[PDB]
Amino acid sequence: MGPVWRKHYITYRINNYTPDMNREDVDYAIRKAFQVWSNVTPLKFSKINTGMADILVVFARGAHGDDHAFDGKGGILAHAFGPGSGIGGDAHFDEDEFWTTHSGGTNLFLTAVHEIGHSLGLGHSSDPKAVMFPTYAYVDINTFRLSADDIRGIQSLYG
Ligand SMILES: NC(=O)[C@H](CCC(=O)O)NC(=O)[C@H](CCC(=O)O)NC(=O)[C@@H](CC(=O)O)Cc1cc(-c2ccc(-c3cccc(Cl)c3)cc2)no1
Ligand SMILES: [Ca+2]
Ligand SMILES: [Ca+2]
Ligand SMILES: [Ca+2]
Ligand SMILES: [Zn+2]
Ligand SMILES: [Zn+2]
Repeated sequence: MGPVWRKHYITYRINNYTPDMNREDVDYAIRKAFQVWSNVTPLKFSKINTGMADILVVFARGAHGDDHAFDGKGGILAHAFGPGSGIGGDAHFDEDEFWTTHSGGTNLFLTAVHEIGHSLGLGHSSDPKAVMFPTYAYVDINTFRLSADDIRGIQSLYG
């Protein structure tokens, strides 16, 4: 019962890139994270490089211009705004983390799946196997799956 996008075509734009990973791997992690949610909804996501994207993806540090300051390495990993204009939908990742493609540091793909869930209107889950559980855990991204609770939540908002 959060806000929802009132359309099924949603654009995203990567505002800037963490130096922790190469550009190609950031693009891949974000694209695959959107695909997790498009696989179970009517939503489609396209990446744009200019113009007026719905979901801006940002890496930033500490106090970074909104009311949700980051805390250095550890603790908060990222945060995201629910659907809406302007800053609505945007997903912010704490650059004081070490973002990775793998099990070390903080896995960008898994964090992005969680944050995009918020960007689409989801809240938190009580299921410890749900990607929308409040605290991060690494799972083999090659075999990652949304939990049945995640699919229930997002199918209740769209379709
Ligand atoms: N507290 C913790 O365990 C870690 C600490 C990291 C550290 O200090 O080293 N930090 C977090 O989990 C933070 C802060 C939590 C808090 O203090 O309340 N959590 C976040 O940053 C989330 C913020 C938000 O709600 O948007 C972001 C988040 C959650 C996840 C996540 C990823 C995978 C899973 C998961 C779990 C089980 C199975 C599967 Cl498939 C997936 C669950 C959650 N990724 O990013
Ligand atoms: Ca942090
Ligand atoms: Ca936005
Ligand atoms: Ca970093
Ligand atoms: Zn922010
Ligand atoms: Zn969350």
